[PDB]
Parts: sequence; structure tokens; C-alpha cells
Amino acid sequence: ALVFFAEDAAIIGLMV
Amino acid sequence: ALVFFAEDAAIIGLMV
Amino acid sequence: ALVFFAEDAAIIGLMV
Amino acid sequence: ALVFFAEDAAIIGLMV
Amino acid sequence: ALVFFAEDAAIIGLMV
Amino acid sequence: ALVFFAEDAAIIGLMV
Amino acid sequence: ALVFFAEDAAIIGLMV
Amino acid sequence: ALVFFAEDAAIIGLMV
Amino acid sequence: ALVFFAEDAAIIGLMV
Amino acid sequence: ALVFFAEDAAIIGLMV
Amino acid sequence: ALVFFAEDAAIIGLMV
Amino acid sequence: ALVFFAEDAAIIGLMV
Repeated sequence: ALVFFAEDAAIIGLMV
Repeated sequence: ALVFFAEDAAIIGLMV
Repeated sequence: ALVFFAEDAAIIGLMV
Repeated sequence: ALVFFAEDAAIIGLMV
Repeated sequence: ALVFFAEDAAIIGLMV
Repeated sequence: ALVFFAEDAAIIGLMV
Repeated sequence: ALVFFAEDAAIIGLMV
Repeated sequence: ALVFFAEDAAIIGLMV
Repeated sequence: ALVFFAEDAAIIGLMV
Repeated sequence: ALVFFAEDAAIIGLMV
Repeated sequence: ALVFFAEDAAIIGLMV
Repeated sequence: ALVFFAEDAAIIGLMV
């Protein structure tokens, strides 16, 4: 699965 | 909101 | 075109 | 992370 | 299917 | 434009 | 609702 | 950034 | 496949 | 139009 | 929730 | 990368 990154602060992973 | 990153060059934020 | 990034390991581009 | 809502009935969260 | 909601005014369903 | 809603806390609009 | 357009050939609407 | 187009009526831009 | 269009400037296709 | 598939049970089409 | 399928190899579910 | 499937006919891959 791919992991995208976003600033939520702190950077968080978004797993797909 | 979430801020994603993309190369547009320069790295820009993409807010959601 | 925009280029997003994801961890796939190694970081890969994703062009739009 | 954002939580979107959808009817699945009952309403469910969708966490991003 | 999932039914999301959006303001279009009136709140409409968006089926998936 | 459509306006979607998400919990972010508090509920926020997301315009499209 | 929003109507996007795409070539499918022929150009079609895509309603959201 | 990319600018997509949709009928909303009138044709509007959608900037990404 | 579907071909969407966006201004990038110049109008480009985006194939799906 | 493209038709994607999802388990909803039973597998359903999703046309685009 | 809908389950989409993708090849990651092996087929994996993607739950929405 | 992930490869999704859609009916386009024939079943085609859609790589991400």
C-alpha cells in the first residue's frame, strides 16, 4: 500500500 | 485542514 | 503537471 | 484527520 | 451503496 | 459550487 | 450539481 | 496549478 | 479510456 | 464509460 | 462500507 | 504501484 503525507501541527501518513 | 504537497518549479501546499 | 509523492520501499512520484 | 459522513441504514464516519 | 451529502440551495445525496 | 462537510474539533465546509 | 466533461469517441458529461 | 472546468448555470474553473 | 482536460499555460489531456 | 467494481453482500458496478 | 480491489504481487482490499 | 481494474470492451489496468 502507498503512504501519502499531509500536514495535520505534524506530518501524518495516509495509507492506501 | 490537511495540507498535501506537490511539485508545481516549487513545492506547493494543497489545503483540504 | 503536478507531481505528488508517496512511499511505495522508496518514495515515488505520481504525475498529474 | 478529517471525518466525512455517509449513509451506509446508519450514518458512518470516514476518517482521512 | 454509500450516500454522501453536500449543499447544492438544498442538501442533496450523492450516491456511490 | 457544492459544499461538503467534515469534522476537523468542529464541522467545516469544503467547497467545490 | 457540477458537470465535468471528458472524451470517451465523443465528449460526455459527468454529473456530480 | 491545474484548472479543471465544470458547468455549475455557467462554466467555472476549479483550481488545483 | 476517459480524457479530462485542464489548463496547465496550455490545455492538456488527462487520460484515465 | 468505465465501470469499476466493489464489494457491497455482492459485487456491484460503479460507472464513470 | 465498499471494498475496492487492487493489485499490490497479490490482490488487496481497499475498504471505504 | 497499485493497479486498479475497470471495464473499458475489456478489463484494463489502471496503475497508481
